[PDB]
Amino acid sequence: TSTNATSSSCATPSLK
Amino acid sequence: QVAEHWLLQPLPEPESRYSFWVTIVTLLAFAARFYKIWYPKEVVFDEVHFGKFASYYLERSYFFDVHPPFAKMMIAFIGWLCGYDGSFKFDEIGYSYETHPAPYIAYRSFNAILGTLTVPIMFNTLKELNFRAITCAFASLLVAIDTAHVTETRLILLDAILIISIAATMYCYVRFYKCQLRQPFTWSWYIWLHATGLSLSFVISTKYVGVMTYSAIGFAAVVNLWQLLDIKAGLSLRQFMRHFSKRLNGLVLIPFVIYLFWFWVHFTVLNTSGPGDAFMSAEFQETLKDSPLSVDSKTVNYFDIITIKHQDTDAFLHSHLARYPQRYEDGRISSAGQQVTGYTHPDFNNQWEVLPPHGSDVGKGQAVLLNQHIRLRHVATDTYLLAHDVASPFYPTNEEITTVTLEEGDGELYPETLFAFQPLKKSDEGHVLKSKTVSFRLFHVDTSVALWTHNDELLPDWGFQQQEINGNKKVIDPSNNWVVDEIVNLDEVRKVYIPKVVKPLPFLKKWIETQKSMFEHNNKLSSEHPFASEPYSWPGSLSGVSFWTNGDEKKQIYFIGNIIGWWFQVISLAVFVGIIVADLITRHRGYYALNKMTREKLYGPLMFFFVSWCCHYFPFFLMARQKFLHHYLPAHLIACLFSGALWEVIFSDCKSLDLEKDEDISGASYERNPKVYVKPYTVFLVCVSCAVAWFFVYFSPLVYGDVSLSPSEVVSREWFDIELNFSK
Amino acid sequence: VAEHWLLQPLPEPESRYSFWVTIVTLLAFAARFYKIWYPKEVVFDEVHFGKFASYYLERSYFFDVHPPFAKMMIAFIGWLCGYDGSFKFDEIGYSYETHPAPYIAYRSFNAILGTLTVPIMFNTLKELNFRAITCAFASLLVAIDTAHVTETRLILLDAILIISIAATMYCYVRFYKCQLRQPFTWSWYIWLHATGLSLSFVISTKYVGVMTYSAIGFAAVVNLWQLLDIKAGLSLRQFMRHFSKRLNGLVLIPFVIYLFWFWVHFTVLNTSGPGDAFMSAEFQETLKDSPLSVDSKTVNYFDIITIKHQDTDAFLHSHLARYPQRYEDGRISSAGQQVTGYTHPDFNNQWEVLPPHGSDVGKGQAVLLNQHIRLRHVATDTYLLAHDVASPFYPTNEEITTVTLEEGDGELYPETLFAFQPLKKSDEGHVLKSKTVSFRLFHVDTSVALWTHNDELLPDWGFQQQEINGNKKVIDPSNNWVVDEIVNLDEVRKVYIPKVVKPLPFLKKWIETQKSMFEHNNKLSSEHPFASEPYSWPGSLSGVSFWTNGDEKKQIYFIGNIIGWWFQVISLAVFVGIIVADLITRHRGYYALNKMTREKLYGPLMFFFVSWCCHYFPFFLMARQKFLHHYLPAHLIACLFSGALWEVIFSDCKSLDLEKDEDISGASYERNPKVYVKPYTVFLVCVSCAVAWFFVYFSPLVYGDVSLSPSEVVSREWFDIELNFSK
Repeated sequence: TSTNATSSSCATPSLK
Repeated sequence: QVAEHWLLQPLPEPESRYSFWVTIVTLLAFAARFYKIWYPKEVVFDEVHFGKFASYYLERSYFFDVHPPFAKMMIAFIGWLCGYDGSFKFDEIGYSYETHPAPYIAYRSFNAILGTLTVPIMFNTLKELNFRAITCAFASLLVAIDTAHVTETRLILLDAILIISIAATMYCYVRFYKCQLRQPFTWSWYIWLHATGLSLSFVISTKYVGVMTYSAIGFAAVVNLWQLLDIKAGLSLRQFMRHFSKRLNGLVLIPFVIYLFWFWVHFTVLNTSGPGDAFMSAEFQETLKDSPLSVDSKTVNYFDIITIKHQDTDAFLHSHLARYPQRYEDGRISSAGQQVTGYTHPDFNNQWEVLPPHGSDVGKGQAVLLNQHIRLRHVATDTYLLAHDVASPFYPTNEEITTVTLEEGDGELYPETLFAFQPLKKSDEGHVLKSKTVSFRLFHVDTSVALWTHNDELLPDWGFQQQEINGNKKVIDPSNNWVVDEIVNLDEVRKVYIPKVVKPLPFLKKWIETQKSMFEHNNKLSSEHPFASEPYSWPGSLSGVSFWTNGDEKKQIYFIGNIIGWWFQVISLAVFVGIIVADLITRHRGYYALNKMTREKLYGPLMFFFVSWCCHYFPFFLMARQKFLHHYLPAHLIACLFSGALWEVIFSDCKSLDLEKDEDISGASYERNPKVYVKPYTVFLVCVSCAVAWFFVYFSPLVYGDVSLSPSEVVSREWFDIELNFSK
Repeated sequence: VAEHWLLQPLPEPESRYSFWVTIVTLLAFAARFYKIWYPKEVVFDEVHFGKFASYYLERSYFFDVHPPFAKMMIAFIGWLCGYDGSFKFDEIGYSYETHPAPYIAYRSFNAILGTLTVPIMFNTLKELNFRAITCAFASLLVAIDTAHVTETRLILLDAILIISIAATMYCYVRFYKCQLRQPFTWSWYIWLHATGLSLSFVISTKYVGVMTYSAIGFAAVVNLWQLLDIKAGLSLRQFMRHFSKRLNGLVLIPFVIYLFWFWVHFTVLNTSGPGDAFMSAEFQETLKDSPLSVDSKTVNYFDIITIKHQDTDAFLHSHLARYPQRYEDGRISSAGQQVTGYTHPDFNNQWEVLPPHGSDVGKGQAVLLNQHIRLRHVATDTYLLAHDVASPFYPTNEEITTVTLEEGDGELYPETLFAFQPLKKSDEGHVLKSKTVSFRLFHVDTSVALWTHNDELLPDWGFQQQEINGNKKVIDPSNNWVVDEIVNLDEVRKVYIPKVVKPLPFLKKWIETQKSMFEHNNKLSSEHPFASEPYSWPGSLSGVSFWTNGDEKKQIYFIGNIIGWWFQVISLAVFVGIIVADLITRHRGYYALNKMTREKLYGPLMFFFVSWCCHYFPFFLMARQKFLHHYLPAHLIACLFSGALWEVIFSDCKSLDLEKDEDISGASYERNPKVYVKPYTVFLVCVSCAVAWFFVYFSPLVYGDVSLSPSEVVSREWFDIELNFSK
């Protein structure tokens, strides 16, 4: 699958 | 007192000029935030969190996040006003609000209102600091059309509530300070003191970074208490202690009670067991009722007759004596096997018996565990569920789901009858399966597919317009989720529910426990987000954050500051430090370059904003959690105020009347109304405003995500560690 | 600042100072030289600094994170003893009897420096016009501190650091008194350059010496600020003369002396050694071959090589197994041949280095860094390839595979082009050598570097081997590889081959080593059991195990004199209370304190308080590993401070008139405030007896020379002090 740049546009963590 | 003569002046312009400019900049701020507010029709960035925390409020389930409850309760309150039930969970970025109608336009509109209302508060802060109407307009414009402030304040984020509460705190404190200079202990003095405290409470009740706003106002309040302690202020120690005790009450004690009030509301609303339980003690969990789903949840045993329901379409796993057509409409060959379909009404053809694998020692009344091999027997046709290497009616890549006779399924086709209730999380493997509470994928063991269904297209007349059931090769897809709805053959002993007896606890004990857990989890949580940024990069806006991407349309939302604007802000800060150092050096040489009124502007409002900016910037060099550009966002509101102010001060007649005499000496003559060079000042502000507006328009496709950019247009916007999607 | 106080004659005859300095120096000598031959084994960081002394004597290049001066001083004692550097100090507990290093001479050198610190501290307070008993007491707090004693009797850098800090404080006080009396005298120049010299030794020992530069720099700026005032009566030309001379004496000359120690270091260390792995190939070309053996074999075209990852020790490996047509997340692979990281040497680790198609480059020509190459896997007869297919675990990184010779000589030729990319741009075009030259295995077409990790292993289809992928973050230090072996090496190339030493300019050599020093120092973020945070240091709440003998149940434990340390914490708190009370009372028009008491408080005491702040608070901003010994510079200043503070408390501090500010020009004030010597001496004796009692009680753990019963061990365990043999 095409690599793609940047990232998956993630959220930030919420504890465990 | 600090800037007493400057701040007690009448306004430099008629009120009609202020009313004109505040209206224009508020209309620009409104237009920038409400532009295409319905799009993207998808969950963006941290909408995955705050949206969820809201819903959980509507369902009354107990959660736990590292942030105080106030801003999440304000978001949930908009949902409550819309009659939203909390059904939609915002689980991932890109989830369609069209599938499950969450009042996302109302949530985004609430934030867009708060972001818009920040602008006139900023304007009125400088108006009350006696700056010109154009200066107030310009400083507020730098926030009205900043790309980062716009992007954040149109999405379902906490930062709209934070930023307006910080702006309100600065404004209320300036109003309080003017009342303090005119006449202390007036009714207006009490109103503005308690309004500063109330706004400070909303800041810390939104995010713990709000301690920086307490530090900024606390420093200014201590500096003013220090001036009131001076003898040359004729303040009898009793009058000083009256100032101290009233400020302690208004700025610390009352805000702390309001902070505790939001936790009291939070624990009163969240009275049912939920995803937060794992973070709390058993004694805290004893204060929570059982979830409505857990009350009706029954352990699923082998030889239980169950109904299996799809989470997204509400359809039951269903089968009947009708058969797949020997060829589908596209000419592919089916098995001509028995149909398995999704049916939205409860009937006898929804009934499946859970059987153990052949040759297992597992008897009647033993619990089914997640990820164990099972067989499903359709009760009405006496056939085993089967999946095989035959393509499904609508999806050529997915498998047809059928049923086989008991004799054939106990013979050669035995492997093709093996399913598992695969858990959504690997942590949940080997847990007991329960009705209504445990979601799973119905996983086929041999071909490694998950059972799936959809409601965008229904089977033709030969499939009775029922939903297709197929074997999806994308096993991890959240649309492959099922639940056991009912256990039809449940024994009378297993029917009896014993309600948990809710045990009460001391609000303060409940609050202390939750607060310790909040600080412990905030200090831990170690990861490396492909978007974390260090404090040194923020004033330059050298990197940003991807908020959303659509692969098919090549569209994206990217969080970044208005580089031209943030850089004006920086260059200012440097010029002001240069002015203060030059004033200090020249005075130490007996050379008094600056007029008294220019110094009252520099060491009063400009120093207040400079120290307030320092409080919102430098403490981040002493922290170590994950830090993302949003914080320079609060400090940027403050530094925009500062920039407008310092540049107005510069374009003024700053010269002392006599360079050999200190105009600060009592009885010295000084110019009370320094002339502003309005013509060159207005041209300068228009040039900077046009450059900031040009940048905002140039980046508007990345603020709104509403325009597809060609790869060359994407690459033309890579200005620094700015990595954008679709540059290739 | 404190002009009238510091220009007074000494409060006592010189014979009293000479008596007390002699007594406290003899106590310091006795405490450091007690059983200096014991243990007859390598202790704690003697494993590092003894080893570095050996490498200086052998002239073998090493690389460490600390400047060279203090290690060269240790090595210089070995050189004076005729020691050859044979003993390596490899582990704690190694006997000095089997391989005789001059360990008694090294320990004695540190014990001399630790002893000489005490009279410098004494004379610092003497020059600040404090009484002889005050000077004695402050110096006694360092003479019989358990941490200062333990560190200054072992082969450690801290003896050289602490004496250089003490000398810096003393020289600056002497300079400041010369500045108050008569600036630009010969004595003023001597003390200015002596302060600079001592500051140079501080930063040339450890980078924490920047805190001593900050302390002296602050005091020098405060005094330059007073000289800039129009009331000082100086012309701008006279001020600029002060500025330029202080800049020269406190910055420029110390920086030249700092560079001089690196020049000596590179002149002494002229042979290849364990430091080579931290430096560029261009730096390594400045080093002679060791008189021993070097495996730095030149890699030639058509050599068969093994390529090893630096962080995971895995070899670049390939075999006939193929990537699955889809990964577990549903992404499509090439279904190409697998390239993996394998930790064991085998035939599938063998790659032939081939030149690009159509190159005139023949067998036996050296491969140069950053030249295009191809890698042929010897076992499968396939070319290494990277392409725009995502890797198994990292969607942003490229899958690394192999292609047939026919396809790789056809359309896929660009995708078979790699380079041994140097870590430094200065090293481009140098000859590639096995074991010594680190590189990134860079793919030319897609601009990725080959990378591997060991936190997650490939599933059963990849045999639980490490993933090899094309990392887009090319500059990442985890992308580093080395050629480990040349499998097809000719018999002539196996025997030793000489090396033409190439010269490098000193400043280039120094800049490279300095960058490597800061980069490696910032990477010291592992967890260590004895690591401690700045908040625990002033309380001495935890310590460090330095040595243990299991058979004799004996141990050395590094901890502060807790009675002495708290007494200093109380002293710091009392002073802050006094300053806050003075500021509040003055703001009310109440002038409680005499002018001379204020000159002591806002002069020497404030100078030591700010100097302590400079050696303590910056550690809260440091995210690297930290340890209790980092507080010894601050404790040293806190000893001077506490002695001085309690003399002030036991002085007649009262103003003559509580309604009049004695700081106003022409106000009458008491010039010679009476010290209440009797109660002050009783107080100092009581505190000295308590500190001495603690030192005696902990002496078995300072010296390691007495076996303690488990109940006696447990009786010394309090707070987070964990001792060996408590069971």
